[PDB]
Amino acid sequence: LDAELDQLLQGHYIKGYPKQYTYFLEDGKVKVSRPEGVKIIPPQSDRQKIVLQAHNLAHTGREATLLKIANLYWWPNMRKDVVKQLGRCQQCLITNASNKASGPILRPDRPQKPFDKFFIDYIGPLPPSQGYLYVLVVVDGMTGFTWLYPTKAPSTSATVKSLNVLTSIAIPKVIHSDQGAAFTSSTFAEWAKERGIHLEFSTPYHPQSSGKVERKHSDIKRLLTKLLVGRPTKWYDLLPVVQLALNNTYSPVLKYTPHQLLFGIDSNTPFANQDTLDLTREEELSLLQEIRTSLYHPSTPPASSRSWSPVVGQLVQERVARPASLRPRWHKPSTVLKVLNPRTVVILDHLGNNRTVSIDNLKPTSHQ
Amino acid sequence: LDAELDQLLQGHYIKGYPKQYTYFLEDGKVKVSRPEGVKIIPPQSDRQKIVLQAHNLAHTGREATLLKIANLYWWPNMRKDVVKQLGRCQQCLITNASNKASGPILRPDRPQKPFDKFFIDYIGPLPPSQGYLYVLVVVDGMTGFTWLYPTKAPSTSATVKSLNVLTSIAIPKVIHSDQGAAFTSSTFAEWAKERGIHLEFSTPYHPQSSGKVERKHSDIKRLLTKLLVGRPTKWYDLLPVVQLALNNTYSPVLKYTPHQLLFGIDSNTPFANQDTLDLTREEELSLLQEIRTSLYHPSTPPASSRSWSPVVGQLVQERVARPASLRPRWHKPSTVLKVLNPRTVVILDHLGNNRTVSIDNLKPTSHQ
Amino acid sequence: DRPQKPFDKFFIDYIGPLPPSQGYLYVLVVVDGMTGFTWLYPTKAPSTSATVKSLNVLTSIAIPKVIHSDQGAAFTSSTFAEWAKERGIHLEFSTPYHPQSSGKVERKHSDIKRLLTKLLVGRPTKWYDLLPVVQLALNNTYSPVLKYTPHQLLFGIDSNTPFANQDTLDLTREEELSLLQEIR
Amino acid sequence: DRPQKPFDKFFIDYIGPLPPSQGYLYVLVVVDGMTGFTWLYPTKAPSTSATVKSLNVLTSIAIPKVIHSDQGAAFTSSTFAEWAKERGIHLEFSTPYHPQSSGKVERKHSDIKRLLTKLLVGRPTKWYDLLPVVQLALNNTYSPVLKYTPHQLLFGIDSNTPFANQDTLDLTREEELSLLQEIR
DNA sequence: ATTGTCATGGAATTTCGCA
DNA sequence: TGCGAAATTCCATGACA
DNA sequence: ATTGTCATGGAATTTCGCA
DNA sequence: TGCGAAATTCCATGACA
Ligand SMILES: C[C@@H]1CCO[C@H]2Cn3cc(C(=O)NCc4ccc(F)cc4F)c(=O)c(O)c3C(=O)N12
Ligand SMILES: C[C@@H]1CCO[C@H]2Cn3cc(C(=O)NCc4ccc(F)cc4F)c(=O)c(O)c3C(=O)N12
Ligand SMILES: [Mg+2]
Ligand SMILES: [Mg+2]
Ligand SMILES: [Mg+2]
Ligand SMILES: [Mg+2]
Ligand SMILES: [N+]
Ligand SMILES: [N+]
Ligand SMILES: [Zn+2]
Ligand SMILES: [Zn+2]
Repeated sequence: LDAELDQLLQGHYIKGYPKQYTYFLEDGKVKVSRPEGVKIIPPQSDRQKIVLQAHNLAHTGREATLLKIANLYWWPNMRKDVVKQLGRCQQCLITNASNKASGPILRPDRPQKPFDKFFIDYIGPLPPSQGYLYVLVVVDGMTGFTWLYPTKAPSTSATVKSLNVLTSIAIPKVIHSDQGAAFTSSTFAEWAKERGIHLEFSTPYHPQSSGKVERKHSDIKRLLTKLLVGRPTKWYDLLPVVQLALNNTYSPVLKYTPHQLLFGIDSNTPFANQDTLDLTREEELSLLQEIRTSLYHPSTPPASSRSWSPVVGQLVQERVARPASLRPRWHKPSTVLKVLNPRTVVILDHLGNNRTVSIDNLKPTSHQ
Repeated sequence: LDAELDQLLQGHYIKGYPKQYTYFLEDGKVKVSRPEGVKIIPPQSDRQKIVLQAHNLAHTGREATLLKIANLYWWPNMRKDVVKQLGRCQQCLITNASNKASGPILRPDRPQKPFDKFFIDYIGPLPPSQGYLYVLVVVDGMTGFTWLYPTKAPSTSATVKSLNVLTSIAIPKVIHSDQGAAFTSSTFAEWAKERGIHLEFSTPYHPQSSGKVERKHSDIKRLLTKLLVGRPTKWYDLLPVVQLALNNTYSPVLKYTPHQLLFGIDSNTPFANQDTLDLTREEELSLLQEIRTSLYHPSTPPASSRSWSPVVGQLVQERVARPASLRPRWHKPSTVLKVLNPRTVVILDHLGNNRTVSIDNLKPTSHQ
Repeated sequence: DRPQKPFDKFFIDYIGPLPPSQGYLYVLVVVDGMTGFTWLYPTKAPSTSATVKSLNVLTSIAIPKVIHSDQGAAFTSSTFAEWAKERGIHLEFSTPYHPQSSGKVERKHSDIKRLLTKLLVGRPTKWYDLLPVVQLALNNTYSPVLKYTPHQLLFGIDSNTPFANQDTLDLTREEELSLLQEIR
Repeated sequence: DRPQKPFDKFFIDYIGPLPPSQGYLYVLVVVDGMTGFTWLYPTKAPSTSATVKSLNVLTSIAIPKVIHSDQGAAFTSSTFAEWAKERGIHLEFSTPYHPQSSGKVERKHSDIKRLLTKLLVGRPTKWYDLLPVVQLALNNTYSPVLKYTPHQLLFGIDSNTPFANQDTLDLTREEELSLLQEIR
């Protein structure tokens, strides 16, 4: 208010206002002659209102807001008051984009054994083929061995039908999926409990987490496409061929086919490898155990120059999953409860529910 | 055929087949004892068929195809015959993805004058507002000054109505747009010819090319969103406010508002800059000419480690614009006729039409 | 006293009634005081509401410090006063029966009345579509007092539509009889 | 002579007719020769077509070098011969009225007939849903001759479903009267 | 026959205030 | 002729479908 | 309460064949 | 103990909506 500004007028020194400048009254307002020009020094009691008026013209950030204010005013530490308002503008906080990248991805250890972990996911809708529209894709974590089931809907019931057929062969310890309706239903949970199978779920809206199976989709569709060139897209009859073809394909980095990693010997398919012809099965299985453990494992890439990593207590915001037109892309700020790993956190939302969430669907709330 | 393989059996030397290895007959086939095992050497007349059978199991690339062949066979320079087939597999060539990046982007010079170049584009459909669904956005190249017109359709007729209103103020030398139906119609071409306006078109499906205006969309929608938080999305009445707000917003890198760059003086808006109060208009206009020419210009970024740049005569493929499900993502190979600049080329397609095309919608055909 | 600048003063006025064109009857005329730059807006009436509706379009591009007008009802209404106050625009009225502008503005108004008249003959009903070309003509017309067109003064550049043909602007003896026909 | 391996030989055979279950009447039984690993497929008939349809499922996972069967019509048809030739599978038949397998396979078949029988009592019509659990049981059953289950030999690991309860497999005196009831 | 752009908000760097 | 802090500039990040 | 993946096809690097 | 060429390994790029 007028208190501070008074001592200033009579030539006394206040902290913040540099002494080498001439401060005066004119038109009923305190002014100052700064290199760029003559600016009005408003009373402290006025400042917040000014910053807010300037910010609100176009809801601009630091510099663009400062540049408006600086046209008419000067006071000490202007940006600090600007930044204060930015951190309190709910509209800016929930609409603006982040300019901080996620920390570098984790490369989780390959499951130790076939059947330790299945990754499952749907593809579709595809062009109708024999009345079928979707494909359930099941990928064994350790081997990459993949099973394909045509379905009519991406439903629990179709999922259960297909997995009852597959689990005829073996039951897996874990099944990992995204949060599709088919996999999160209580019917499906029951189905898994009945078989001593643990259901593991991806953080929501983060298909990276199902990356083992997502990546297999690309190979499946790619081979379907090539096989279907210049023909109508009758894919249903080709699933078995594609399954067999991909399971017997070499991964150049591993130097093995997923079939090989699962069985330790090729079946009667073209170009079967014959290197273990003279070994006993037992000798073969022993060489397979060794091959399985010495497979290449990728490492966490370098962080980008401007990444953030979450810290317990930090204010952060979840990405709105499917935002309507002209609606904010971010939820209100929430608090990091637990850091499960550097890329995964539990947050308390403001409702407040606990939510387990990928760092990729988060931004650190700006301006503290 | 059996010719070459005969001299080999009796211990004579043929180029390619290293001499330090034992070549023999067994089961009616020429064999050899290589470190990894005993492999069949098929006659040259058989090889192509083999490579093709192996490739066709899953339409695999170099290493994955080689690894199948190497299970049963050896001959000199196997990969060369594999690569030959890959370059002749039409299905692989049109389906596979590129693994070469585009060369680094151009930063074309800012137009020298206001009204030298308009960039135009539609946003929408938005939530209906007063029966309106789209916004025609017009951005002056040099100044960034933007005009917003609500429309009911992204049509020529609506475009003409809006531009007749705008060109009341000034006629531009050039109007740049993408290939939307509204801008490519003969009615719109006539409308521009009538006014001595040159129509410039982006290469197809490359919104980067309209980047001056595309980027303005984000600011427009962002401000609409903030203003509409917790209200129904009644945006029509806000266009004028948003237009005015954005045209008077500072760009921190330029230190000017687009209004300033167009007029050289703020109008009666909040926080008007007053620095030229004592100058004559003529003095003001002269300082404006100087400000206009000394604006920051970005430079072409560094190329990525594995980029390609087009060369006259090269086989290249256009990206399929809107590929159907399970259909190739690339057109058949075509030839580079002319290199307009390092990021833009004319190709002869195979029909053959001349097409002007962005390097981003191209891949260099693999395996020559 | 500080030099005159664009946006210091907008002079606004209505022209009409005119023969109906696409259902419009009047033209609101806005002339920037310093530059001579003209904006035209068709309206259905010289009402406060048609005025506010037109000026809202203009004031989404540039806001004048002062609007100057005669004492037309549209301009002296308290609604129009509220509208101006909201935008921080000072209103200014010439004394009744004594319209004061500036020489530049008066001469501009003159050019407008004469240019419109010349174009409405033969086609008294097709003026709506001509408003854009009228403004371009007006704003790229050379000013004898300054060495520059309103376009040049507003934007500080040459225009891509120079009207290098300084026009007759007078009605040829033919058109004088054509106009003296439409009044019958 | 080279050691025996999985996929060297599949022994296939039909079981049934059975009481109808979800419209199915037969089980095609496939046993890997080296591992003792069993696959079961419900069919509506012991036809070549039902056989081809089932084996197409299996052969999209693993293709045997040789299929061994008795001289069932389904297996000796020329359609089935074409099917095998297309896939490079050699067909092999036991002489009529003299079924030869191997001890491992014969004992496996025995376990299957006995295990099915034990489970179909009380629910002769609900076997369709039990086929998965039957196979798991069969494939995680300890082999006295080798020290390993078929699962262990096929995949080279322990299973997550060990059937540590070596079962009665005999029909309790109760169920013997229950089965002697369904025949009335 | 053509071609990315630029708000944002921490960090890096420079300039200010004072001695 | 050098310090601590403020101001200004840099620039990676993401988003215009 | 959880977590990217990997085919591809030139380039870089290593190994082979021979001396 | 070193050369030219082939083989193998590296790894950026893009795509699973
Ligand atoms: C029907 C016409 C025919 C031609 O193609 C379509 C599709 N399209 C797509 C985008 C779009 O994808 N914008 C996102 C974006 C991506 C990258 C970038 F650098 C800048 C960006 F704005 C447009 O903006 C756009 O105007 C159109 C359009 O008009 N059409
Ligand atoms: C209705 C459920 C509820 C949850 O969310 C949706 C949407 N969704 C989206 C993708 C997707 O965007 N894949 C592209 C992709 C992007 C990045 C990457 F690293 C890997 C990738 F495969 C899926 O794959 C997917 O399965 C789902 C899905 O199931 N749902
Ligand atoms: Mg999914
Ligand atoms: Mg998916
Ligand atoms: Mg467009
Ligand atoms: Mg666009
Ligand atoms: N892990
Ligand atoms: N340029
Ligand atoms: Zn805000
Ligand atoms: Zn191919």
